[PDB]
Amino acid sequence: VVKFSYMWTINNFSFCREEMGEVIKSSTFSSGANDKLKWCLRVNPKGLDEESKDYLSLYLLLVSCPKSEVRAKFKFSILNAKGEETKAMEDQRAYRFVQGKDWGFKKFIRRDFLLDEANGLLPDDKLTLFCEVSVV
Amino acid sequence: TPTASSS
Repeated sequence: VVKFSYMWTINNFSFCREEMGEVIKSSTFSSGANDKLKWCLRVNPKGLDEESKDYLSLYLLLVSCPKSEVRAKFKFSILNAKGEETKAMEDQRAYRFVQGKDWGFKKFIRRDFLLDEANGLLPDDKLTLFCEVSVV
Repeated sequence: TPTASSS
């Protein structure tokens, strides 16, 4: 049982919204030991769905793994301008991951709530996502 | 936990 985290700062969230496509991937982060398994984050600005069109979708993708499957629990959260966690989403259940398989939330955060300056979620037009993974 | 999905 290994636990690690990864912070993803997306620059020019609104400024380069159209250059971001239907989906954009993040850099690959390891187990915190850099030995066997590699993950990355996959976010959908539009949600590519009718029910989640007003939402931003966030996923945890398993890039490479030595074994056949990997069971892991994940937790997504947004870091506000003062570094604090907000709008956290997670499932107490663990999920099976295979090379090229991903798990996440289609409706993770409302775009309206995200772009609202009152929530202080986009300082310097940067969206800072936080992910914590617990491999079993 | 109910709320989760994949691609």
